[PDB]
Amino acid sequence: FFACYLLTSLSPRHKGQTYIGFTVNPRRRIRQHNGEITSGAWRTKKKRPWEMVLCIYGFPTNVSALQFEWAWQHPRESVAVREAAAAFKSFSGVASKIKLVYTMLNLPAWNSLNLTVNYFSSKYAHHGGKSPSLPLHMKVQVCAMEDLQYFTK
Ligand SMILES: [Ca+2]
Repeated sequence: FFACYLLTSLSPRHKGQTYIGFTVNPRRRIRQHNGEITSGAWRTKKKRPWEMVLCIYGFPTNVSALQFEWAWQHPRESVAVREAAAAFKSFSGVASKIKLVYTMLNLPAWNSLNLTVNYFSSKYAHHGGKSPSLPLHMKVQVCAMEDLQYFTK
């Protein structure tokens, strides 16, 4: 199981700030960012509580997921993403990070992969409706953390 994920902060001092990362265990990872586990969350610990908005999984290797993570975090450096990124009005906030990742899922670098977009709450799924449609073999679902965890094993 190799995933990239998106958080958003519910801290009033950082409200709406996002975090993008790579993980093999989303439940462990959100617990780390929120301090329920005391590892893995230097700096992000200060912006609690975080919500995990979504993750994308199905990458065939850790390396394939890490290539996607790096481009999502650095769309202006990525060869694959930069032309699409040159047309974006904003890179800030959940709405922009989701529009960007749906754009990425349509690029040749990733659009042949058998990927799933997992929203952890219906709260965020409408952003996908305002983003470019995904390649038709990809899956979009709303699945809470407690249910997806069994599929990560
Ligand atoms: Ca690692």
